[PDB]
Amino acid sequence: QVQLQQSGAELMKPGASVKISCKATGYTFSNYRIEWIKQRPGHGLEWIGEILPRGGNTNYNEKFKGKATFTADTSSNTAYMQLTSLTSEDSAVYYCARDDGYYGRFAYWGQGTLVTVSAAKTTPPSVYPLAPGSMVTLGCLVKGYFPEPVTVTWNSGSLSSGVHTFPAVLQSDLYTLSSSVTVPSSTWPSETVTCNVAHPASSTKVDKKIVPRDC
Amino acid sequence: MEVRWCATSDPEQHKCGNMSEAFREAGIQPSLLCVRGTSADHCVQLIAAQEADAITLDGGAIYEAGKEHGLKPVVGEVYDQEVGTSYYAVAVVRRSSHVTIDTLKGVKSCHTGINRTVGWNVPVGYLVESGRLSVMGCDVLKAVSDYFGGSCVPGAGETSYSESLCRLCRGDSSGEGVCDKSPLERYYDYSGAFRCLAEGAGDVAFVKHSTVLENTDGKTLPSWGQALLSQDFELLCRDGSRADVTEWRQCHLARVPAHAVVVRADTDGGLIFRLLNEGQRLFSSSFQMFSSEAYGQKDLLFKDSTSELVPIATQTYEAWLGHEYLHAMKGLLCDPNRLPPYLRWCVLSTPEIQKCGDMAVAFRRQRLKPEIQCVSAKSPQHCMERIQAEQVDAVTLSGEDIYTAGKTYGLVPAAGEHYAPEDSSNSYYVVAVVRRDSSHAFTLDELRGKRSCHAGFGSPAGWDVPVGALIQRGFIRPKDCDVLTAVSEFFNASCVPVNNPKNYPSSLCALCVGDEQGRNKCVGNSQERYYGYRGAFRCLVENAGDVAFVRHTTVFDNTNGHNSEPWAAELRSEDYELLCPNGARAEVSQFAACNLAQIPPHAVMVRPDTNIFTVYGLLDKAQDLFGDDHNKNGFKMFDSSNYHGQDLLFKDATVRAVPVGEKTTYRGWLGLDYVAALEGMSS
Amino acid sequence: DIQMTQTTSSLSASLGDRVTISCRASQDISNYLNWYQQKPDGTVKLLIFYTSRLHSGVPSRFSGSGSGTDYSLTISNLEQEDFATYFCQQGNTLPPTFGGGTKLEIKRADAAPTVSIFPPSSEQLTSGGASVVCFLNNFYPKDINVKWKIDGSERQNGVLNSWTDQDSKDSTYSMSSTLTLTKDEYERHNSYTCEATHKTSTSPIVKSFNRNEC
Ligand SMILES: *[C@@H]1O[C@H](CO)[C@@H](O[C@@H]2O[C@H](CO)[C@@H](O)[C@H](O)[C@H]2NC(C)=O)[C@H](O)[C@H]1NC(C)=O
Ligand SMILES: *[C@@H]1O[C@H](CO)[C@@H](O[C@@H]2O[C@H](CO)[C@@H](O)[C@H](O)[C@H]2NC(C)=O)[C@H](O)[C@H]1NC(C)=O
Ligand SMILES: *[C@@H]1O[C@H](CO)[C@@H](O)[C@H](O)[C@H]1NC(C)=O
Ligand SMILES: [Fe+3]
Ligand SMILES: [Mg+2]
Ligand code: NA
Repeated sequence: QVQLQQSGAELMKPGASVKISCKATGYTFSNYRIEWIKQRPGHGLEWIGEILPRGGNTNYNEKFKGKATFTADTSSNTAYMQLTSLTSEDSAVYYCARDDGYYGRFAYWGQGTLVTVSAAKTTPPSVYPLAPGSMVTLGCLVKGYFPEPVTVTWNSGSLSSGVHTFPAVLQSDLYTLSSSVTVPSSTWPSETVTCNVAHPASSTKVDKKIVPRDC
Repeated sequence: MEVRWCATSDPEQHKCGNMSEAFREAGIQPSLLCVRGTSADHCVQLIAAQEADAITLDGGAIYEAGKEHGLKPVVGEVYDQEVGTSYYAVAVVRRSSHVTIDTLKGVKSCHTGINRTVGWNVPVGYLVESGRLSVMGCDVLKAVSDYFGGSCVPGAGETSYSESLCRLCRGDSSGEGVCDKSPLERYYDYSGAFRCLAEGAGDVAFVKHSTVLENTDGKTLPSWGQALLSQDFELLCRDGSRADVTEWRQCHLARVPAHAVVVRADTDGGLIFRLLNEGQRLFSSSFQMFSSEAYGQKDLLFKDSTSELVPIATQTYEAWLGHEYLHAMKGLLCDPNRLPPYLRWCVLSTPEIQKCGDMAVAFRRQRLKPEIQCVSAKSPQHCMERIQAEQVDAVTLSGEDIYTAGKTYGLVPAAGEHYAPEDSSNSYYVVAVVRRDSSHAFTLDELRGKRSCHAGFGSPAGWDVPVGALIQRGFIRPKDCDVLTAVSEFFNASCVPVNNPKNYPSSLCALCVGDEQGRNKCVGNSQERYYGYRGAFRCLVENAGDVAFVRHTTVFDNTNGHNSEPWAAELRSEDYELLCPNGARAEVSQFAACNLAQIPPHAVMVRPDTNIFTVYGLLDKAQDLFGDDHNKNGFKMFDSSNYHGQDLLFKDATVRAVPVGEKTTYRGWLGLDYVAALEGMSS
Repeated sequence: DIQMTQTTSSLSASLGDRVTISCRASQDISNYLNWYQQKPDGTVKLLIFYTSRLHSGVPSRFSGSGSGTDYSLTISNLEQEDFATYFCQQGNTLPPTFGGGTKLEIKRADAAPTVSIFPPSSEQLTSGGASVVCFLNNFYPKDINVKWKIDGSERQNGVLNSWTDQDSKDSTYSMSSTLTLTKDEYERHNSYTCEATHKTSTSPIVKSFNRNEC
């Protein structure tokens, strides 16, 4: 089948530039225009532009002009887009889509490519236990880490139901997240509850046992 | 120098007698006398016999008076300041009838007079082109007597077809002098022909544009015990609809010259105008010259429509009557005794010789003139050389051969082949199909840089017409007649399959795909998947190109289930559009109004001197018996089963032979869109 | 540019329902309107092109309608996989423009939050920091407010909220609101409270703790 596979998530410093790719398979690459769309939370979808790989004809959205540049290598069936002078407003999910040639419809889309613009430096998280002073709810506080993501498990995945891991929020240039688990009162003080936080970007994992507070 | 005016009736004499005394009392010189005649044509002989001096005549009467008696039109009439020295012919029928222009067979008709402008020359002269009346062997009288059920045509008394042409005529208190070209015949002239319609005798009347207002709305002559209203009548338009009497400026059959005072060539011209302008100038007062209701009749001496009488610069019937008038006159008018006894057809094969031989036999056995003779020639081009050399008379030619015949040998079409509405292999429309995309839409003028899908090199619809058209329109501007490089530099990439290439541009093969395994790319045969009109259409749907130049049928035959090849299996025609030369876009089903050019049906080319109406007349009379492929009359003109050949004399696909109408020239027959592309390619 | 406006950014419905999402263009787009579906993993599918034509492979429950400037997409007999965000696009003129999206959310019975407040861990305190986390779990609808009280007096500077999307099993929402301060500001005050206001709560739900108590 037709399939457009995009490059992996990119993480650039502000002012730098990036080159996203989109390799096409399952059809004649030269024939169909390749659209490039930007997605940011609460900003719908924005058409950056398009390129017809046969001859390289491009049409760019005026609001982008300067920032975006498109190329397509018909020998390797890959279309590229470059964004220059990066800013946090460029931090978005970028898709390549294919124009069917009729009704301006994009029948086949890429998986998306996350582009993140940050001046922050790779920092591992600080993990703190959240114990209380029926069912009992426990928690984990993951503070000051960059970049995303971190994966939070309870008892190495054993405890799966009753968990709520929340989306991360930027404290400053580093991220912060929390996760709650709720277990039957019987189970926690008696049998161990540990919080596992993994940060592949810094090659660090830390396990934190939720002990009751000392009196 | 006394001027003896001729009168055609007793009230016309009385008006003339009252005008003479009105003239002398105002001291007008010279004197005016009024010789009485039996008819308008009798009076022209009186003028020839020096027994009378002047008379006002209709165009058709000025024609015959100027030819068979040699009198000149000195002074003419000006009806309106709008129409000037001219008027418009019309065909009129009641509101209580469904008779439109093209439904007159077996219809009762009323005419002003034989060999007369509005009641005969124009109505009949038009019917042979755009109403379909064919005349065989120059017998116009036979044609009209058979067409109309019954007619009143004054002047056709001693004709062969007198019975039919004088059937509706009555005239005179006693019923004497019937069908005479005299005001005696009650249905004579505009007034009488219109009266023929309104008294129920006839169903249609060929009269002037103004004669309905002149005889209705209280202007009806008292003698006609009635008081006809203008809204009880309607005109008939060339389009095919029935308009109202008021919109004659849109609904008329022809603009014809005005009537004129004809006197002898011996007689002074300026003397007649000075006498009449002297009166006309001073009387606009003592005597209303153009009115005639005080004598109980219409149009006496001068037609009541006349506002002013003017001098005429060239005193000849050829100059007074329009050049167009005399041309329609020499075609429709042919001597039914001095026509070439034979019509020599051109044949290019022994089977063609045999079919033509059999055609001559079948026609002759059915007494159809002229007689056919067959002359052999080695090439279609060689036929043209022989036709103009007056050795051969006619031949049927293809679109490309029509151009070479008319432009190089001065030949003209006499009749054309007409194919079935469902047949489109011979005469079809060349179209430019594109995908339905609004955000990426383009016009036939914004084709530069686009990708194009042609059917093949030299393909009429896929290459010859479109490239020819872009050159003439000034978009492809080639250097040193290097057309291949011009188109490969105009379109960014194209697919133009070719056989035996030598310096073929790469761009012209860029979009071609070849075999199912990619081999044989851009080859000039079915091995290339984008070859032919369906291949060129496929080239478009697969987004390889942006425009495909194909036949009007290509999209229908390859969409909506009509092609179950996987590439075309799920196509819907609504996803495609056509680009028009005018800049518009249209649905694929509107090819007739949105095409680059139509490939013309074949046509019979003859010499200009050859009467084209005798040629179509012969073919139409013949096809009435031998046209239908299952006729029982022992000859099939558009079939070739009896011979060791096909498309002999005419394409076997011919359903009917048709008149050229107003496409009387090679350029008009081929069409302007088509000749532009052909000429565009020549350079 | 042509601006496509989508009436509502969020809509709730239950399985088997008939739902109509609607789009509106700044000008007449002559039916050149396409509808797309996006799932939470950022997967995009084309459903309808040119007002009403179904894209091959699309279930017939999806139907398109409209003309001029007003268009709409309808989902009949709603099913599990249909709960996603729906965008509109115009193919009338470049640049192609989209709508803001309309998220279809699962309807369920209103539930109240399960509020839990946690003082700073000793580890964070010995690190010089102090964050007070309060969880508001498994509630419906999504709308809620949190008020942080320190010794009765209101607070708003160090607060930062985070909301989940509908839970896979419960079809509920949860939120975490944490108040981060210096170690020294935390040690200068006694009682700490988080107040939750919801549709169910005719009166707020308060969970508090004393800094001096275990
Ligand atoms: C026709 O082909 C030329 C050359 O292959 C195309 O030129 C490119 O146009 C884009 C902008 O449209 C430029 O940014 C590239 O630099 C051009 N490339 C080259 C190699 O010149 C042209 O766009 C094509 N025209 C159409 C209508 O597709
Ligand atoms: C003027 O017109 C009247 C009307 O027609 C003419 O009168 C007729 O005259 C002829 C003899 O000339 C008579 O036979 C008719 O009986 C008359 N008819 C009427 C109604 O009076 C008159 O003759 C004309 N005048 C001139 C000078 O010719
Ligand atoms: C019409 O004109 C021709 C001219 O040759 C003449 O011979 C013919 O008799 C005319 N028709 C009638 C019936 O007078
Ligand atoms: Fe006349
Ligand atoms: Mg050359
Ligand atoms: Na036939």
